[PDB]
Amino acid sequence: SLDTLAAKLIEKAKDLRAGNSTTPQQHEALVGTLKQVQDAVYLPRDDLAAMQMGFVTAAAIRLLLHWKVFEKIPDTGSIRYEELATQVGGDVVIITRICWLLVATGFLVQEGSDRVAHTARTRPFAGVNPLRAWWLMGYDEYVPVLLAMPRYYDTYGIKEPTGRLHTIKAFTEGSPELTVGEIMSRHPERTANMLISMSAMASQYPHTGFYDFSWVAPKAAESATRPLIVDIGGAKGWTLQAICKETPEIPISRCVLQDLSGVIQMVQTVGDEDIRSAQLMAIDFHKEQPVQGALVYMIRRILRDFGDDECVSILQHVVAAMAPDSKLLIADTVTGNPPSWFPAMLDFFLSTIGGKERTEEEFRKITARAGLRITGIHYSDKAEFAMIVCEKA
Amino acid sequence: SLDTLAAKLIEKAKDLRAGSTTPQQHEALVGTLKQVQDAVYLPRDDLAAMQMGFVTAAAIRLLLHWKVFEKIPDTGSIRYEELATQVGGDVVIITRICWLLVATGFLVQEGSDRVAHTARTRPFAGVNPLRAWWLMGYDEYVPVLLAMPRYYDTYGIKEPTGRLHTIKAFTEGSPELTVGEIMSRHPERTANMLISMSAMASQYPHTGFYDFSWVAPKAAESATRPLIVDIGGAKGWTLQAICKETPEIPISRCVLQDLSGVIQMVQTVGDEDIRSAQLMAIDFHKEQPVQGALVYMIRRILRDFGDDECVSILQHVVAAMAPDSKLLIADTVTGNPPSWFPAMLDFFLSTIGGKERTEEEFRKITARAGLRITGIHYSDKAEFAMIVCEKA
Ligand SMILES: C[S@@+](CC[C@H](N)C(=O)[O-])C[C@H]1O[C@@H](n2cnc3c(N)ncnc32)[C@H](O)[C@@H]1O
Ligand SMILES: C[S@@+](CC[C@H](N)C(=O)[O-])C[C@H]1O[C@@H](n2cnc3c(N)ncnc32)[C@H](O)[C@@H]1O
Repeated sequence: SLDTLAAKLIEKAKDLRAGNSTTPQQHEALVGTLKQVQDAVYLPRDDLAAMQMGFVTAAAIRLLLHWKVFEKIPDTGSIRYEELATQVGGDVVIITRICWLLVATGFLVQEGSDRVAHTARTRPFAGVNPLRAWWLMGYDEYVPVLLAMPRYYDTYGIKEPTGRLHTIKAFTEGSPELTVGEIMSRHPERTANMLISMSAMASQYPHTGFYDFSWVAPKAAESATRPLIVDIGGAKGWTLQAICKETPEIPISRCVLQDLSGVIQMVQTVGDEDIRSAQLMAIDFHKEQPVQGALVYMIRRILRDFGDDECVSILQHVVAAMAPDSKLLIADTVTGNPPSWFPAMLDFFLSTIGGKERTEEEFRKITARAGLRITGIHYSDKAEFAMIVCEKA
Repeated sequence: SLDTLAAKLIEKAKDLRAGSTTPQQHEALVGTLKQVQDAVYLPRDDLAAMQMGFVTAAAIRLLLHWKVFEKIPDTGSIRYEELATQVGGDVVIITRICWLLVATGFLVQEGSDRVAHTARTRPFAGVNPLRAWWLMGYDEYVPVLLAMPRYYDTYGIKEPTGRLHTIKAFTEGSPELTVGEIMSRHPERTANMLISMSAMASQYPHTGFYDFSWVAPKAAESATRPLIVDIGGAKGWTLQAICKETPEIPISRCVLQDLSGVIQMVQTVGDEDIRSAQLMAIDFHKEQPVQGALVYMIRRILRDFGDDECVSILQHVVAAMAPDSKLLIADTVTGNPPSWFPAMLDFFLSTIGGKERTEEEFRKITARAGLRITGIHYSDKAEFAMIVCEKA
């Protein structure tokens, strides 16, 4: 209500005078209560106007980034508009009008009528960092594709995009006959910025803590030879390291990391003690799975990137290598019907590259098509992220 | 302050509990909540809200384009499978797009397989001003916003003040045209534009702030003198509103002037009332062909152009005025820095060479035009005013 929102502002205001640090959960509770009050108070005209304002605040921020203006505003204190325009080489009038939009939305602050200053909301834009990179990637790489969607579906029909080719991203870029990865290989700077961002937001999903891997330990003791955990597309090998430190009875010596040759070379050179002690193979999981009869094959946050047929083909390669008692673990979102907002928004983005978040029923369909049977689903506490346990059917 | 904002919410909550609340009170409550948002949001909240806004916008645009909102009933619900069959599309992608709006509170899902409107999506289920206003921003401005960086790299970091080579014309690919001309050349974009001019009365009221009844007397001094010339009047909504408030002003004595393509469209879209006015194609950059009218009204025109172009537009009208003629500017008037809603539009308007102005900025322009301001009548519900002028 309006009253509980005021109560949380009073608590915040108090904790700030006392120098106590707000907690993350406290911050979300306050943002949540605000959104509930706005939902209750805003009329449709208010929602639509706020949506339009979001467009121009984003465009203002994009233009000031392009002009390198956030770098020139000091961390603290104020800079004169005239001084800012001189350092940019631009007309003070248009630079002032753009800042005025951000002043009226509380992104910037004016200290007189001629000086402007940062807030906590704009300091991330004043230098290189993962959040700025993520912001720019989503704006430059995603918003144009969002605008092209009606045109895209006019062209291909109102159909779920499921291929790796003729994606909406590639269609927007003008090369529908290339994959997104081939497009990005033609674009070093955009790929560089994407690494910084794609790496940061991976750490928002948990690797362990909601699924017990320790049942692998008995087999590690009955047999000296059987490979234990094969991580398919596991990147730097951090998942395997965590699993084996959570359960030291699982020798990382007997686990396998599979990725692309360029990523396996980085694991060997500047990788740490134990990941380097594990078998590292450069593979293409679209076409092959060399390790035969391992106890566990793991596919974490990968199937979301592909359509059903591509997932079934990936799964069928793994099933061909599985022994009768092998498990195939899929770590991914099992979205609800209907889905919560974060997975719903990820699913929307994924439609630009041919992927999707899948419901439980959709996961049963693709696993059944691969000759698998889901025996369990173990949920994390984070946005329906689960461990899906499968066996040969 | 957080503590002063809390006090605002507490007193507005008391007001609601005691019962109605006026438009000003709504606006003020929304305004306070936006102050709360500013005071409370951190970068990751700003990022999330940015992404959500673009994704929701895109999902709305697709469902509009596919005619989905029109097929969801005003009340009740409809199965995804019925929706899909009726639009001739794949049930899975349509479900996925609706699910996004279900998750963000725009649509509601019933059971496992049915979808329903909320008050947030009924505006998109048919033709109305609010929807037209939203479509104007999304179809006619958002792609242009994405062109601003390249545009300023093409022409320099300078305020865009010309009526040609606007960011909009730059994006449109028509360097030889004004924005008004670009709009006037496609029937659907023109029809949407006209309908949007009825929207956002809370910002751009058509009546309630200026009294026209002084005209009714003079209406008797002549059977043919034009009473109100509506310069760039779109489809005459403001003329119809004025002539309802003051029934002594006959609409037949008023002139609706706009671009050739716009005024022709008024012939098919307008009702018998406005079609009984004097419709007239003009180009107000070059001319005011009706000399000696009683009132020249310039409503939400100057906002669309830079200072020099405004002065030049005004000078053509001054030339046409009789000594007893009045020139009326109806438009937004904000402070500095601009308020929330005018600040949004000032940024939008830079793509077409215009801007939001203070009262002082308008006085400078009317002065350069050879006009004297005899009065400024502000609305008590919106930063909007009628500036009454005569020849100096
Ligand atoms: C979404 S990323 C990260 C997935 C990882 N399991 C995790 O927990 O984050 C998917 C990984 O798959 C790898 N990959 C992409 N294509 C591959 C292929 N054809 N064969 C093997 N690995 C591939 C990439 O190098 C990337 O590290
Ligand atoms: C912001 S709209 C205002 C419409 C209407 N006066 C109102 O306030 O609702 C600007 C109007 O000016 C018209 N316009 C633009 N350039 C024009 C020109 N050169 N000559 C005549 N009308 C023009 C547009 O077609 C549009 O109808």
